[PDB]
Amino acid sequence: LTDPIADMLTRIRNATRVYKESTDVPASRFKEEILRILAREGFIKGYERVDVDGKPYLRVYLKYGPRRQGPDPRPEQVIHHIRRISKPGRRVYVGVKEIPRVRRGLGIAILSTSKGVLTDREARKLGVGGELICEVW
Amino acid sequence: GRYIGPVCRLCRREGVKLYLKGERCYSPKCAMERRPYPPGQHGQKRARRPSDYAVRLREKQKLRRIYGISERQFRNLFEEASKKKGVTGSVFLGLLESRLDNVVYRLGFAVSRRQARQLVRHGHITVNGRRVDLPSYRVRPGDEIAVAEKSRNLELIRQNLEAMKGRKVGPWLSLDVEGMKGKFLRLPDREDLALPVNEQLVIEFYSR
Amino acid sequence: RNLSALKRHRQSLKRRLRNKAKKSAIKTLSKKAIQLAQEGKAEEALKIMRKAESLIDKAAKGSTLHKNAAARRKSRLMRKVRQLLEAAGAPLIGGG
Amino acid sequence: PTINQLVRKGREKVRKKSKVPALKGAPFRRGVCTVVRTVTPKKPNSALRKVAKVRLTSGYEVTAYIPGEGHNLQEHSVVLIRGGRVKDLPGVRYHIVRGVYDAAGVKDRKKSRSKYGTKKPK
Amino acid sequence: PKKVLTGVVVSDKMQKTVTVLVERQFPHPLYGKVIKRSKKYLAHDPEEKYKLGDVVEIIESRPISKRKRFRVLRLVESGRMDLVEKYLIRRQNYESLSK
Amino acid sequence: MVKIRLARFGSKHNPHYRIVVTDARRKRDGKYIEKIGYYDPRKTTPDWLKVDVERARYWLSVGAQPTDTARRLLRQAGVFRQ
RNA sequence: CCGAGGGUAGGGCCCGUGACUGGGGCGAAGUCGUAACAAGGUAGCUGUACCGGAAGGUGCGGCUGGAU
RNA sequence: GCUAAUCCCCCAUGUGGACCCGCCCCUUGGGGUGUGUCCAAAGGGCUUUGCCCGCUUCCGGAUGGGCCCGCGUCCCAUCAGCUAGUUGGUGGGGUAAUGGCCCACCAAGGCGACGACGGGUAGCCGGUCUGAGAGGAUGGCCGGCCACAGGGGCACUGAGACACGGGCCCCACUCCUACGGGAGGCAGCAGUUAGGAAUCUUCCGCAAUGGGCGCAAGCCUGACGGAGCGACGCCGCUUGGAGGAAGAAGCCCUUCGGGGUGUAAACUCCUGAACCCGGGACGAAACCCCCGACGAGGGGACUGACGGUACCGGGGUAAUAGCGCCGGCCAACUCCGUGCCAGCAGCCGCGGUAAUACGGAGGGCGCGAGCGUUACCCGGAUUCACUGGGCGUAAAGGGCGUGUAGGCGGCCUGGGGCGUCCCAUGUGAAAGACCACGGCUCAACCGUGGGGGAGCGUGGGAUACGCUCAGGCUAGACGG
Ligand code: SF4
Ligand SMILES: [Mg+2]
Ligand SMILES: [Mg+2]
Ligand SMILES: [Mg+2]
Ligand SMILES: [Mg+2]
Ligand SMILES: [Mg+2]
Ligand SMILES: [Mg+2]
Ligand SMILES: [Mg+2]
Ligand SMILES: [Mg+2]
Ligand SMILES: [Mg+2]
Ligand SMILES: [Mg+2]
Ligand SMILES: [Mg+2]
Ligand SMILES: [Mg+2]
Ligand SMILES: [Mg+2]
Ligand SMILES: [Mg+2]
Ligand SMILES: [Mg+2]
Ligand SMILES: [Mg+2]
Ligand SMILES: [Mg+2]
Ligand SMILES: [Mg+2]
Ligand SMILES: [Mg+2]
Ligand SMILES: [Mg+2]
Ligand SMILES: [Mg+2]
Ligand SMILES: [Mg+2]
Ligand SMILES: [Mg+2]
Ligand SMILES: [Mg+2]
Ligand SMILES: [Mg+2]
Ligand SMILES: [Mg+2]
Ligand SMILES: [Mg+2]
Ligand SMILES: [Mg+2]
Ligand SMILES: [Mg+2]
Ligand SMILES: [Mg+2]
Ligand SMILES: [Mg+2]
Ligand SMILES: [Mg+2]
Ligand SMILES: [Mg+2]
Ligand SMILES: [Mg+2]
Ligand SMILES: [Mg+2]
Ligand SMILES: [Mg+2]
Ligand SMILES: [Mg+2]
Ligand SMILES: [Mg+2]
Ligand SMILES: [Mg+2]
Ligand SMILES: [Mg+2]
Ligand SMILES: [Mg+2]
Ligand SMILES: [Mg+2]
Ligand SMILES: [Mg+2]
Ligand SMILES: [Mg+2]
Ligand SMILES: [Mg+2]
Ligand SMILES: [Mg+2]
Ligand SMILES: [Mg+2]
Ligand SMILES: [Mg+2]
Ligand SMILES: [Mg+2]
Ligand SMILES: [Mg+2]
Ligand SMILES: [Mg+2]
Ligand SMILES: [Mg+2]
Ligand SMILES: [Mg+2]
Ligand SMILES: [Mg+2]
Ligand SMILES: [Mg+2]
Ligand SMILES: [Mg+2]
Ligand SMILES: [Mg+2]
Ligand SMILES: [Mg+2]
Ligand SMILES: [Mg+2]
Ligand SMILES: [Mg+2]
Ligand SMILES: [Mg+2]
Ligand SMILES: [Mg+2]
Ligand SMILES: [Mg+2]
Ligand SMILES: [Mg+2]
Ligand SMILES: [Mg+2]
Ligand SMILES: [Mg+2]
Ligand SMILES: [Mg+2]
Ligand SMILES: [Mg+2]
Ligand SMILES: [Mg+2]
Ligand SMILES: [Mg+2]
Ligand SMILES: [Mg+2]
Ligand SMILES: [Mg+2]
Ligand SMILES: [Mg+2]
Ligand SMILES: [Mg+2]
Ligand SMILES: [Mg+2]
Ligand SMILES: [Mg+2]
Ligand SMILES: [Mg+2]
Ligand SMILES: [Mg+2]
Ligand SMILES: [Mg+2]
Ligand SMILES: [Mg+2]
Ligand SMILES: [Mg+2]
Ligand SMILES: [Mg+2]
Ligand SMILES: [Mg+2]
Ligand SMILES: [Mg+2]
Ligand SMILES: [Mg+2]
Ligand SMILES: [Mg+2]
Ligand SMILES: [Mg+2]
Ligand SMILES: [Mg+2]
Ligand SMILES: [Mg+2]
Ligand SMILES: [Mg+2]
Ligand SMILES: [Mg+2]
Ligand SMILES: [Mg+2]
Ligand SMILES: [Mg+2]
Ligand SMILES: [Mg+2]
Ligand SMILES: [Mg+2]
Ligand SMILES: [Mg+2]
Ligand SMILES: [Mg+2]
Ligand SMILES: [Mg+2]
Ligand SMILES: [Mg+2]
Ligand SMILES: [Mg+2]
Ligand SMILES: [Mg+2]
Ligand SMILES: [Mg+2]
Ligand SMILES: [Mg+2]
Ligand SMILES: [Mg+2]
Ligand SMILES: [Mg+2]
Ligand SMILES: [Mg+2]
Ligand SMILES: [Mg+2]
Ligand SMILES: [Mg+2]
Ligand SMILES: [Mg+2]
Ligand SMILES: [Mg+2]
Ligand SMILES: [Mg+2]
Ligand SMILES: [Mg+2]
Repeated sequence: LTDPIADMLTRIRNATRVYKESTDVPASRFKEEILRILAREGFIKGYERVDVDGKPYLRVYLKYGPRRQGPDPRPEQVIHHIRRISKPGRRVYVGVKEIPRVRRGLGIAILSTSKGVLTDREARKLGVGGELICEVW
Repeated sequence: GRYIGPVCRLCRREGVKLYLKGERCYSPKCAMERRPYPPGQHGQKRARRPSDYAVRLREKQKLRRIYGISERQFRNLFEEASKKKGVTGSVFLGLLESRLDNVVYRLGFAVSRRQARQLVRHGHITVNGRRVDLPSYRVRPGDEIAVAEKSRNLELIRQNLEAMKGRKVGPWLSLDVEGMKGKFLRLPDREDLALPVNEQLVIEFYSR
Repeated sequence: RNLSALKRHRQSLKRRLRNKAKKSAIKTLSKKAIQLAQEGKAEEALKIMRKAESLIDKAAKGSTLHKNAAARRKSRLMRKVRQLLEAAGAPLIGGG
Repeated sequence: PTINQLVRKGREKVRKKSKVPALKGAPFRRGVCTVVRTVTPKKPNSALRKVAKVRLTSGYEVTAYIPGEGHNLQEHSVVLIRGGRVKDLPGVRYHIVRGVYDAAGVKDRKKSRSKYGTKKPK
Repeated sequence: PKKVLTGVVVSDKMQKTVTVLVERQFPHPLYGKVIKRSKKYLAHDPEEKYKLGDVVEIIESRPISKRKRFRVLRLVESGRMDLVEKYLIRRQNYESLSK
Repeated sequence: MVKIRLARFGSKHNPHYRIVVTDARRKRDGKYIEKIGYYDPRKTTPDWLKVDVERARYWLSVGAQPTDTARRLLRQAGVFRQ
């Protein structure tokens, strides 16, 4: 594996398209900090440190919409969209003043900064920029 | 300069009465009140559905043909309104209104803007004292638009003031009759005039 | 078909003349001093070196040599002469 | 391509090719007619189009079209040209400007006279 | 201030002079990605104290010769032949890039 | 030498000078060192003159030379009042 | 001493042009056959080789983008 | 062959400065000091025991420059290897000064796929044009820098030049003569000519601003301030305005009943571009004179190319319209004529006897002293795709491995803090642009003010991620 972070976001995105109750990602002290923001901003029901075959994992409990009317009774997503911004191929750095407003306000840009993992809102609050991790809505 | 031609053919194309003459406009000898159909050999032929473009051409031509103004100056104002803060439609309409020849016609000094121009053009008008012969002058709030006294004692101004005793003039305008002098109070809200023009469509014309 | 620039040209020829005349004498003496300083003749070496040194700074007063050129020239004159005299010696005058 | 592939080779700025080489940068070029004749056009048309061979001041010699009904062009006639092909006449990439030099305007034009170099009648 | 760069000595075949290879990173103006670029400087070493593989600092200086505009500042590290290899192999590969 | 003089701006039959410190060898409307005031000979505005008298004295102190018709605009601006 | 340049000699790159010649494009109302599209009347296409007025044919191996 | 000086040289004095040797601080040749040595100078004018302008030597300031470094700056790899002053050293030469800039010698190096070398094109920037932005294109005018002065080389004088209207030499060209000999350098303002699609008056003025010289009066100023010309561009304005037939003639259409041009005209009143007369600038108050003290200050006067123009006041005539288009895109439709002809054409396509597509007419549309065309730039083009594209059959996976450089890389804990982010700070000239106000009667144009950013130098700060160093783990990988 070459991008641990992206893999997680992809594990989540894929798992939500079939409405899994939960899903497992290989653990990391940085993946957690991200997952923390993901839970507080209300994208996921939460997470917990599990083990798979003696190996550390993070189990993520997925959150969806209500049962729906019509031919497609599939509920809406809570995470409609999640994808890497910065990459190993190309590191994306933004100063505070150039931090983008995800979906006119309805979504967040998770960012890694020299003052912890913050959202776009929090970055302007704390007054710092950094590597743009991903955007989610 | 301006259009300077047969003016009733305009209204007949627009499908609306544009009150471009003054007196004759209200008479039943009006072009529209006799023939409400387009000028020329094919005016009575049953019209086919006007293209999306056609609709916006007309509305711009309408608003422009109202003011008897050249397309350049029309364009330039629109642009100035396109850069300037706020609802572009409002600022454009206001700027078109703030023209001296228009203010002169609005305060009732003349029967037609066409006539209102020559009054400005021939020095018969003044602002805050000084004489102005420029139909394009940008009227601001606080401008005292008066008739030059050397032009006060003239028939054509009298006849036209003799109609301005009790005619009410917009919420943005004041007037002192007899003394032949009025004032521009503020920029006309879109509410202040009910011109036969959906000005949103004018913006959309220029966005091509 | 003419100016006072022709006048300005004329002056240059005379100043060139006076310039070349001083600078040659310097080189002639400086080497003369250096000459003696090798086969010292320590007195005669220093004796000439003074006359060269003098002519250097006297040319420096005018448009001949710039201040730093005279200084540059002198620094090289003394250094060569003394070290020439460091073989055998010994400096019979000043100097120094 | 990968981002890396872009850093290495970059993108390729593709140039435009002039359609009027004989002009050599200019808006118009003066020439002299060598041959003045008629040429049959390609399908699906059929006619006798009026065409001139002109040798330019750019050193070039190109074939030029003669617009309008009738003309006063002949050998040695001095002529000015402008751009624009005549699709149906392969090898014709230029039009002769009427009303310039030895090229007179069209007799009896009333509509669109500027494009046919005809003075306004009284 | 007088510009100071850190680089590896890749040649000591000159007398009183060494070649100091300095590297640098920066985001590509259009493409964002962080890219590496390097440049060789000929540096003045009056005592010939520095060896092949020494990671050193150089300061910009008054002209010493042609092409020599830097003097060596200080020894930073000794014995990084692993870097000289990276440099040398690239040069060697050039004999396989010809025709 | 370094000087303080008027560099014409404005337009044709519409003079408008900027008082300024710049090299005598400069072209008049050329690059200057620092602007230290403005001036309108046509007097079309309430204050057709103004001068940073604080600054205009600094350069003067260090060897700047004013033009004659600038000395006027500097005296009137009270730089020469002792 | 170096030196603008001139001169002698031999190289390199480019441009223009040349009897004649190779194919290419368009023109089209000519000539010859009918190779391809249907199982196109010998399934086609293919690399290569040899052959023939011309499309093409055939050998060898390959593909199905082949009908039945 | 005579002669003066602020021309030139000699001695002196040495505040000081210059040099070698020594030494203290400093740290590249910075500052101080001691011995030795070396170095100055010019007088002129008025009101005359006093001023003014000068002159000499030295220190500092300010301003304008030289040189050096980091990063940034187009196309071709069908240019892949380049290099003997070449790379470095020692010692000199040279300069204001560093330097192979130059010489001698010694070493054998220097550069190159991060594109050397070679070829092609281009003066670079502030900015300009376009574009939602990113980006693309561009460098005319105005400002900054460079380079050049018929083609080349060289130095002289000088603070500064290797000097557009200074010098020498070679070349090409042209010219002049008395045929014996000599001269020139408009890429300065005008102007001529050739070239070309094409680009201006052999004008006026030093009154204004700036510049050179002088104590000053003042003199010079094709810089400049203006004028002339050209719709080349932008902007303002004009060819009128009100009234005026169920509607003249003319012409077009027609079902022959009528429909159109069209309130358009005619005609009525009203105004008054042009023009005629009168007055007539802002731009010009300095220098200078007077007193004061030649200063501070106060008081006096001279001068306007534009120009009797603008403009203000009086009189006063209804007074230029053109160009493109009307098949679809794309706004505007009918008749005649032609008959795959003549012709139109940006693309699709029109015309072979019923053409809104050709030519003419009427009518209509769009702009308007302009309208159209050609050429080029950007846009539409998300059609080189960073923003923001693709590769089973549409154009596109290399025939397959192995591997160099390069690119990218698992979990944990530390140190560094390079990337990265924050703050402070300097720079980011002016003009342009953006916002506000103001001056021309408006605008164009122009003045005053305001907001800034990138990017780099500097100091301080942070440590999540990328980096680096260090120590661990076993999920990847490999081995038994
Ligand atoms: S009369 Fe006035 S309103 Fe009636 S048509 Fe003629 S112009 Fe329009
Ligand atoms: Mg992105
Ligand atoms: Mg106009
Ligand atoms: Mg109305
Ligand atoms: Mg707006
Ligand atoms: Mg009302
Ligand atoms: Mg637009
Ligand atoms: Mg003289
Ligand atoms: Mg001699
Ligand atoms: Mg000299
Ligand atoms: Mg000197
Ligand atoms: Mg010719
Ligand atoms: Mg046809
Ligand atoms: Mg064309
Ligand atoms: Mg026409
Ligand atoms: Mg050296
Ligand atoms: Mg003066
Ligand atoms: Mg030679
Ligand atoms: Mg030679
Ligand atoms: Mg020769
Ligand atoms: Mg051939
Ligand atoms: Mg042939
Ligand atoms: Mg077959
Ligand atoms: Mg067959
Ligand atoms: Mg067959
Ligand atoms: Mg075969
Ligand atoms: Mg054969
Ligand atoms: Mg046969
Ligand atoms: Mg056979
Ligand atoms: Mg087979
Ligand atoms: Mg099949
Ligand atoms: Mg005497
Ligand atoms: Mg003496
Ligand atoms: Mg004097
Ligand atoms: Mg040396
Ligand atoms: Mg060299
Ligand atoms: Mg040598
Ligand atoms: Mg050797
Ligand atoms: Mg490099
Ligand atoms: Mg390349
Ligand atoms: Mg060339
Ligand atoms: Mg270029
Ligand atoms: Mg060039
Ligand atoms: Mg775009
Ligand atoms: Mg240009
Ligand atoms: Mg320029
Ligand atoms: Mg030259
Ligand atoms: Mg020359
Ligand atoms: Mg010459
Ligand atoms: Mg010339
Ligand atoms: Mg001098
Ligand atoms: Mg010099
Ligand atoms: Mg010369
Ligand atoms: Mg030069
Ligand atoms: Mg000249
Ligand atoms: Mg000169
Ligand atoms: Mg004779
Ligand atoms: Mg002679
Ligand atoms: Mg001459
Ligand atoms: Mg000229
Ligand atoms: Mg000329
Ligand atoms: Mg000519
Ligand atoms: Mg000619
Ligand atoms: Mg001019
Ligand atoms: Mg003057
Ligand atoms: Mg003076
Ligand atoms: Mg003169
Ligand atoms: Mg003159
Ligand atoms: Mg004009
Ligand atoms: Mg009727
Ligand atoms: Mg009628
Ligand atoms: Mg009629
Ligand atoms: Mg009729
Ligand atoms: Mg009328
Ligand atoms: Mg005045
Ligand atoms: Mg005077
Ligand atoms: Mg006074
Ligand atoms: Mg007059
Ligand atoms: Mg009058
Ligand atoms: Mg009258
Ligand atoms: Mg009339
Ligand atoms: Mg058009
Ligand atoms: Mg049709
Ligand atoms: Mg239509
Ligand atoms: Mg009929
Ligand atoms: Mg016919
Ligand atoms: Mg046509
Ligand atoms: Mg038919
Ligand atoms: Mg017909
Ligand atoms: Mg037609
Ligand atoms: Mg057409
Ligand atoms: Mg035009
Ligand atoms: Mg384009
Ligand atoms: Mg693009
Ligand atoms: Mg992309
Ligand atoms: Mg595509
Ligand atoms: Mg793929
Ligand atoms: Mg494959
Ligand atoms: Mg192969
Ligand atoms: Mg590797
Ligand atoms: Mg790495
Ligand atoms: Mg990592
Ligand atoms: Mg770490
Ligand atoms: Mg850091
Ligand atoms: Mg600025
Ligand atoms: Mg104003
Ligand atoms: Mg401003
Ligand atoms: Mg901005
Ligand atoms: Mg800043
Ligand atoms: Mg750390
Ligand atoms: Mg480790
Ligand atoms: Mg394993
Ligand atoms: Mg195993």
